[PDB]
Amino acid sequence: MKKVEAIIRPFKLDEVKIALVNAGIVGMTVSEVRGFFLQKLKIEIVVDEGQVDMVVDKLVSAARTGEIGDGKIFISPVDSVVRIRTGEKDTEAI
Amino acid sequence: MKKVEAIIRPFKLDEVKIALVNAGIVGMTVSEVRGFFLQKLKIEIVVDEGQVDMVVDKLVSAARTGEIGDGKIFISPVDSVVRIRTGEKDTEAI
Amino acid sequence: MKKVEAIIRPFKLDEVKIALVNAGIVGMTVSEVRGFEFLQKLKIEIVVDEGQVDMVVDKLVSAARTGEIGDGKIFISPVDSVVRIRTGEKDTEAI
Ligand SMILES: [Ca+2]
Ligand SMILES: [Ca+2]
Repeated sequence: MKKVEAIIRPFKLDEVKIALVNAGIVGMTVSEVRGFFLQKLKIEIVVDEGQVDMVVDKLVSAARTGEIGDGKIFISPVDSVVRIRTGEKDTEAI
Repeated sequence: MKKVEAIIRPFKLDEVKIALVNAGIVGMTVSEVRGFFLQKLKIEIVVDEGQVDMVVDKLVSAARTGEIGDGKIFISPVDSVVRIRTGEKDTEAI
Repeated sequence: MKKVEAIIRPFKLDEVKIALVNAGIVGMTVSEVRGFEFLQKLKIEIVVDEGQVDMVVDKLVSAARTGEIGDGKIFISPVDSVVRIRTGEKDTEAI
């Protein structure tokens, strides 16, 4: 599992959401941030190793405009994910 | 050392806070996020490996309602925690 | 490549921004958070190279500290890669 954090332009949320849905990603977290100011949107998703490259490419395509200030995507390790409702703990290790 | 971040229903803040305090956890960071939507709160804490299971369990018990949309908890590696007031840096191998 | 997350007193933003600028740090994301009772804080996120971490943390602490309880925390974690959205360039850093 990897955490994918995309800092995008606010108006790119919808096409990014569509790109994620069509990519099989269920669930994402969004928050407002200031990118140094310019208002930006932080999107957080945690996906399996196999779909990381695919998601990033979909995210880049959807969030891209071509001009300066398009943002960045950060990829970081996540050991486990726990579903609160059931207490189900999923751990992925190399 | 692990970063434990929980995305919970906003009305679960107080009970999660209580659970965390009773569990010996001192200090948490709370941010407002939108979970795709519904308003959610992101709770961040950092703890030693030997506390993770216990902390996650208290977190699940406190944040759950049994209804779909209870949220999730992500466990990830943290290299260091620095206390700004004292400048003390606490580092652990990942 | 490390993620540096600093939770600081809101009024320390400008000092921290200045510290990071003359430290060669370009780009940071800032958000409002509550540090627990509740106290308004600012979350500053930056991703720097391994060789910059120690220096950046030192500058951050010097900038954000007051000496009073509640000055905040800085969490340092691993980042596998950084992808520039515009060009699609994936940057990885290792040793
Ligand atoms: Ca749009
Ligand atoms: Ca409650």
